[PDB]
Amino acid sequence: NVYADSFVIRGDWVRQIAPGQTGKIADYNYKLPDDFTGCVIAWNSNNLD
Amino acid sequence: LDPPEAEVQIDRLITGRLQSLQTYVTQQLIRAAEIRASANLAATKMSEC
Amino acid sequence: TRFASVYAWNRKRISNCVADYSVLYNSASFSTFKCYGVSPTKLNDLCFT
Repeated sequence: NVYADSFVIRGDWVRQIAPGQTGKIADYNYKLPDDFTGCVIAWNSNNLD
Repeated sequence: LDPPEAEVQIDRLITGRLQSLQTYVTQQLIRAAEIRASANLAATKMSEC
Repeated sequence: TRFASVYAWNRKRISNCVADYSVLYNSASFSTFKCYGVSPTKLNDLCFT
């Protein structure tokens, strides 16, 4: 299977969308496992919203 | 430490402790062979002397 | 009120007390909260010299 998870974040949390991380997003909003397989893709969308 | 960090430290201890135990067992097998040879000689002397 | 310059940093000794670190960890204000050798959520279960 392939699962595509999607959400809005601030630029300073971009680093938290990764396995093995801690912080307000990594711990309370969106967490990846240490044994994570997949790709994290992100972009600046300030010219849209 | 939390698991992603704790496992790294544990891995080092497992490697070292497993190596130490393997060294012990190898030495006991070699020493056991020497004892076996002595016991065989003792058994021969019992029968012939 | 005032923090020292980096060339002449200050040092405060903490002793004879109860150290509750959850007030800082959960405190939402920081950009960085990075622990080395210890985990930020296990600090209250530790004792220090």
